[PDB]
Amino acid sequence: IKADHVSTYAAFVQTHRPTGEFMFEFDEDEMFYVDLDKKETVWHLEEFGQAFSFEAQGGLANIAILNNNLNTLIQRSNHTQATNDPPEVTVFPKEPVELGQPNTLICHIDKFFPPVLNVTWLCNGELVTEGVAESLFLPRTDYSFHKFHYLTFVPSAEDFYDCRVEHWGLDQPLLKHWEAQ
Amino acid sequence: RKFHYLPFLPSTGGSSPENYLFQGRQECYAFNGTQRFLERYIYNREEFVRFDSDVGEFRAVTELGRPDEEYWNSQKDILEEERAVPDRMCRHNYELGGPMTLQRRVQPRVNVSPSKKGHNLLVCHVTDFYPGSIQVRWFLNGQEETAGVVSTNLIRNGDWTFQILVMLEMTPQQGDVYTCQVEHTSLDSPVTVEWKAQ
Ligand SMILES: *[C@@H]1O[C@H](CO)[C@@H](O)[C@H](O)[C@H]1NC(C)=O
Ligand SMILES: *[C@@H]1O[C@H](CO)[C@@H](O)[C@H](O)[C@H]1NC(C)=O
Ligand SMILES: *[C@H]1O[C@H](CO)[C@@H](O)[C@H](O)[C@H]1NC(C)=O
Repeated sequence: IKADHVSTYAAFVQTHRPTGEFMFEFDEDEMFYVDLDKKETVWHLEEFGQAFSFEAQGGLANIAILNNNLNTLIQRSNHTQATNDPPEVTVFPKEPVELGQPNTLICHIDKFFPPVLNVTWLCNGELVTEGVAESLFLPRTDYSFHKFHYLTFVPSAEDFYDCRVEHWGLDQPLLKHWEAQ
Repeated sequence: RKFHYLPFLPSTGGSSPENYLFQGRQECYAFNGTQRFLERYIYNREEFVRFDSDVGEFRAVTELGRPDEEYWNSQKDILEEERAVPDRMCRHNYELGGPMTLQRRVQPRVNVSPSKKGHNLLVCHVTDFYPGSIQVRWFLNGQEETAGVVSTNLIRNGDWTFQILVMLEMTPQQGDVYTCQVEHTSLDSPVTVEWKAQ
């Protein structure tokens, strides 16, 4: 759209799992969002928050506004629902992998709709607890969505990881496999 | 000293199991000190209405958003406040965000590895940089290398760092000095690292 840089408040509201979110984006990377339970602005990078604040209420407000709007449009559309677009999923390291050397596995989930997911990591079969983090349901240009699931690990010699992912656009819970050479 | 925002507009007519989504985007686009604003409203993937500063008013992207257009455009106070945004909200945030956003600089880490037997490759693994604008170049004994090179697409880690892999085609001779070279808005002097085979 002939621009140098792009800053957008994107926020959605839906009737399922994520009751809806509200955030800010600067060139496709997410800056801060508003945690709706905790009623606070959460800054993606530590230095962001220590640089400037943002009124948590403003996002709360807009979320309420959009809750409303949802219902209006539930009307003038005889309750129409789009069909579920399956996720394209890749998994890759954050740093170059090497022998017993602290690293992070990234699980990028793309091109899906709606944003309702169950995502878990499996390490040699086992479900991982510690080491797991994750992005918000990020909104896309094309009104599809994508997410990042993060896992920290040490590159063991023989040792595999699968990124287990459930979404309505599937029925096979899809796992992308991953390992070193 | 704080990020400004914009209340959304109420829709018209307010007065796997089921699922409905409603999205709203408020996008600022900056060019040469210029600023153009775009407020769109999506129901379930279908963008139905929208405001473009460059148009000056709303357009019904699908018949689904016809009721909003008619109402909103016969509302002088609404219009006048949309038009203001390029200068109110957009300017404020763009200017406020600057140092941490526009002036963000992250030194990439560079790394060179084999990967061979059983073709023959040499990955130059460049991790952890912002912004994503980067140049990566190969040299054999000083001299550039076009043929045999594959750049992965730029890959967003989504924690405000990018990653990239540029592998080269291999034919190791004897005293070969193979240099990977990177350039980025952060480091002024172009960082390089190399490889031999003995
Ligand atoms: C929407 O409403 C109209 C009422 O005239 C009706 O013809 C139609 O069956 C409804 N659509 C659906 C998908 O139920
Ligand atoms: C998520 O997990 C729960 C487990 O009870 C299941 O009922 C639900 O269908 C799952 N959702 C998706 C989108 O796979
Ligand atoms: C932005 O700079 C361009 C040169 O690329 C020039 O045409 C113009 O003076 C500037 N834009 C506006 C809207 O004045």
